[PDB]
Amino acid sequence: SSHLAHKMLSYTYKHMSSFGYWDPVKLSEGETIKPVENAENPLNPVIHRHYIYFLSNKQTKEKFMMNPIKYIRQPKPKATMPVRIMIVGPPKSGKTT
Amino acid sequence: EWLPTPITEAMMKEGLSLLCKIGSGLAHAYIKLEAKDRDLTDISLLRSYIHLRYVDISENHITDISPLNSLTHLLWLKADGNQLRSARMNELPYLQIASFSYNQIIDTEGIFHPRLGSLDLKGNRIHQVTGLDPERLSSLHTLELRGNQLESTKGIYLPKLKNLYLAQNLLKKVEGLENLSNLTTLHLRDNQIETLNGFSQEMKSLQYLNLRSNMISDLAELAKLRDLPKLRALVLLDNPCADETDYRQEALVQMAHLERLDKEFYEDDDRAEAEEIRQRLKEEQDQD
Amino acid sequence: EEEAEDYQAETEIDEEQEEEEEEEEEGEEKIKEKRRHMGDTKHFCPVVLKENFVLQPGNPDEAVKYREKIYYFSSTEAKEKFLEHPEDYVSQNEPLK
Amino acid sequence: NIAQAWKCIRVEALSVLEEHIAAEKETGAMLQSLLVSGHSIPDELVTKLILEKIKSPEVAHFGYILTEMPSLAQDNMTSLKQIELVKNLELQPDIIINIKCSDYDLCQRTCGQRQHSTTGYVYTREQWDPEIIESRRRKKRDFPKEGKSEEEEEEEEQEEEEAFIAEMQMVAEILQHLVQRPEDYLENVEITVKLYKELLLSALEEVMAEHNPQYLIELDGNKSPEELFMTVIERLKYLNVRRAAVITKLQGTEEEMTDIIDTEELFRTVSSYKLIAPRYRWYRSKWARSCPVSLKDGNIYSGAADYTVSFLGKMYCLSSEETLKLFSLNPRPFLLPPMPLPPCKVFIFGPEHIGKTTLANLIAEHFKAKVIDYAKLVQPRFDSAREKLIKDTITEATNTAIKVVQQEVTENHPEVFAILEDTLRHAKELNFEQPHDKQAEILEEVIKETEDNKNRFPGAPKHGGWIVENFPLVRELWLSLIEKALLPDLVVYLSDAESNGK
Repeated sequence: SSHLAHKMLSYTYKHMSSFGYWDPVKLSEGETIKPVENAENPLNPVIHRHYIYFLSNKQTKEKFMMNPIKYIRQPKPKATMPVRIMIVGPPKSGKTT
Repeated sequence: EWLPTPITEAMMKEGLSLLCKIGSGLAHAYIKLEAKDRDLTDISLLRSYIHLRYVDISENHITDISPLNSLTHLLWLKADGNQLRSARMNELPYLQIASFSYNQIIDTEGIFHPRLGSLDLKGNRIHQVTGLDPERLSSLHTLELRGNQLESTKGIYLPKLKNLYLAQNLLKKVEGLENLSNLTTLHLRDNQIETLNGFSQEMKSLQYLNLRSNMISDLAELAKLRDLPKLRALVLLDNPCADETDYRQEALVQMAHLERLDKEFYEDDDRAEAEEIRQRLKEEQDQD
Repeated sequence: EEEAEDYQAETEIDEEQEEEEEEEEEGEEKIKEKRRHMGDTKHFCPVVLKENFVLQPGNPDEAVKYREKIYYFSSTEAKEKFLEHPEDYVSQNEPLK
Repeated sequence: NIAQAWKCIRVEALSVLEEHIAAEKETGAMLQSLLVSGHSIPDELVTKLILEKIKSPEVAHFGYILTEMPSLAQDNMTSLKQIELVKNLELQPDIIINIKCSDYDLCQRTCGQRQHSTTGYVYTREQWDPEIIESRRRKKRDFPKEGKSEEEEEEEEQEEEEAFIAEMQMVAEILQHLVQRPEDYLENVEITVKLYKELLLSALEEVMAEHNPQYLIELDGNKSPEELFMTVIERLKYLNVRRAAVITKLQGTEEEMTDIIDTEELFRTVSSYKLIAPRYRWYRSKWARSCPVSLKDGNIYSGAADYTVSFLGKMYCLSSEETLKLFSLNPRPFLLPPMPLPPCKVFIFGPEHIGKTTLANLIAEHFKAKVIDYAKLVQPRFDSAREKLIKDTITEATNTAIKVVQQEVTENHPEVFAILEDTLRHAKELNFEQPHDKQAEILEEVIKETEDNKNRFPGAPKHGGWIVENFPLVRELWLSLIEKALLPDLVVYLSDAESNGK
């Protein structure tokens, strides 16, 4: 549960893995977009070893449950810039879309 | 008179109550002293503590306040009952509120303190205004004086006044108040007032007035009081024509702008009755 | 008895939370066993792997607990040996091999 | 507000003062004497004390957030001194935050200030002004309550009307308490802001430029704090840095109990106690019932469940309430390298030295402990102590016999010599009035050496790694070892089936 995750975190009942709030499967596949909390897009958390792991979607959760070591052997993420973009075009409809 | 009881360091240690950071950097200070009625005659030890901001020393036997003038940063004081026949003082920048009720104080003289928003002096030996100036008492917006010896209301030079409270007194008539347009509230229950001759409606804020337990027997005062500002709420029971309760009916007939007397906010058919009586009175005045 | 208390509370949680437990429901003991949290070998005896380099399911009615986690053994002899020095067998420094 | 979010430790000047008061500190006695003298607490003194607190080991373990400095020092101390001290810290903030606001709007928030006098509680115009309250009531009435029926709107309106009117009465009482401080009159506010803006803003621009900007947080003061509080949580997530672990007390919920149980049963009970969820029972620490602080000093002790705690998810008993507090200050040193590991305090028993001495030697080498030979070390000291007793009784008896029999008589006199020689026979029959006491004392004496010696060793534990061979077996003597509790960790005994031959 989300509650259980937060309590283990605050009580330190498990370590946060170096991934933090990053889906290790997408990261290893090569992806660099941080996933975001929604009611449609909740965290998928799982426990293993002394470590905490966080995942985006049932498919990535499934893959990780099939083999965490594969992702764990991957090199650690590191902090990033945000993104800043501007986009300009003809009137609203396309650019706004 | 009373046994010598000067101030004591131990009683200060007991009394000093909350710590706060003052001035530029993180320097720190006690703002409150609790010292109500330890009989005290004297306070001179306070002379060091001038950073203090709040004191209660009411009902001690204190005859003097001269240290307080040194006690700069005092923002509020309670000192009721104490043995001061006046509280004449330097114009203290800091004091926001204090009370000296049931003290021996006879007079309004000698007090000037600009920051002072409010004052109370009920139970004091006081009879009429003795000097007031709002260009000194820049803040003083309320005073209470219940159970004093007050004659009449001359020289209340304080358009700053929100409210004033004068019940249980010797009062016979208004004077001076007639200018205080900002004044919202005057209490005068249990007084000696005989008449209410349209007392100036330029006191335009006077949302509340209390005059119960007084000496008015002329119902036609109500007609003279027709020309009045937005007083909503009146109290006027215990008067020698409140004896007959059309007092209220006649009053609302005379003052459609009034909304409450004594115990009754005007109910819908009370309003309709008084309204139709006022209609008749107006149409007849137009025929007169 | 700790197992039973945990599983009873889990029964109440299953009945509250989720229908998928109804599809799982077949077999009280199967559920209880499956929920148990187990040694690095999970199914298997560690000792026979360490000595033989061979893989084998330790007997599920063996019952040893260590570092929260539960262990089976290929033989009672293996349990007896293991109990004398459990720490030697553990995967101390890298995954099981 | 922010620290209350993080639940880390932090610097807070008031918290310093209140701690110094509550702990009955002698510095706290200085504070009390200053206050009671009607004298200010110096800003420089506050600065000093703040620095000491930052240097405190609990803060060093937890970390901190700071704000209290810098402040308006330049009227006396250079503000740079605070910045310089900050840079000097071993602890310069990895995470840096700022709020920005319009000068005017900051002032307006300042105008929305009043203090309740007799509580001293400081309140916002949202509390303190009934007309702001009623303007908010206007807003609440103006919004038609999407998602509800008129029956609920009327119920909540009338209940809120009762709440508001009671609040108006209460605030009316608070009007007897409301004040605006001298500093809160706008002129003082503006002066203060201007001064801060010049001296602190100029300095802080440099303080910012130094740092990692991506670490650095900017925030809008024009806001609900909850916005900023959650923003800080989200930034912390981006930063991927945790809170430090916090010791969790495991006394029964309101209870005091016989924890003098079987170790295993007690362990299970504790691990069940306070639990969050099924299965996720707390972990044992490696030392079972033992008090790790005591063992870190080098005393074997086991702790009360009432003095038992969990941390990092692991369970830890401690011997006392004060040990509980101490470890709550900072676990790290006692857990950290060489890691919590035993001393030696041991005897072994059996015949002769038959490798037995060698065995002790090899143990002490492995430990870096060091061995006592009771025969070589203890026995001659004990013997010389009995010699001292005997010489004392000799000199006392000779003095008394000379004095009394003179009451000239001399040691040559036959009754003098008879009295002396029989009383000294009786002194040989008696002993030191309890000799084992001295034997224990000497054991303590050598122990004190070994304690120093192990403190000199890299892991530098207080207690001596000590071993005795050649202790002489007496039961009541052993009881005295209990009475002074100068007990070993361990004893070994040696046995054979037939090495009584081989």
